[PDB]
Amino acid sequence: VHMTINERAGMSKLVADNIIASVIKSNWVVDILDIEYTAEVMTPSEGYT
Amino acid sequence: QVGIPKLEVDHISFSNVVSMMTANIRTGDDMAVERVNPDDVRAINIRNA
Repeated sequence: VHMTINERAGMSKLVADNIIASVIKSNWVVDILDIEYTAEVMTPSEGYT
Repeated sequence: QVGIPKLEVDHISFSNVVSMMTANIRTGDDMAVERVNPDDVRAINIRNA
């Protein structure tokens, strides 16, 4: 399943764990559109801080 | 002939068939829910009637 999530509001936490598990176990792709983020592009020497 | 209902006639009767739970039915865990109130109050759609 390639699941799109436009919302996340009202979602059960248990359902979220179940979906993430579905990523890990049933290879779901799960596109969460609500999230906003800055990014950093670390050099290999730098590592993930 | 079919048996006359006991309440239909005036004789008292001291042997009767009472239905029963086999064991206490309040024994189990009480129901609990995960309420999750809306993200933004201004975004709520109280319309639609």
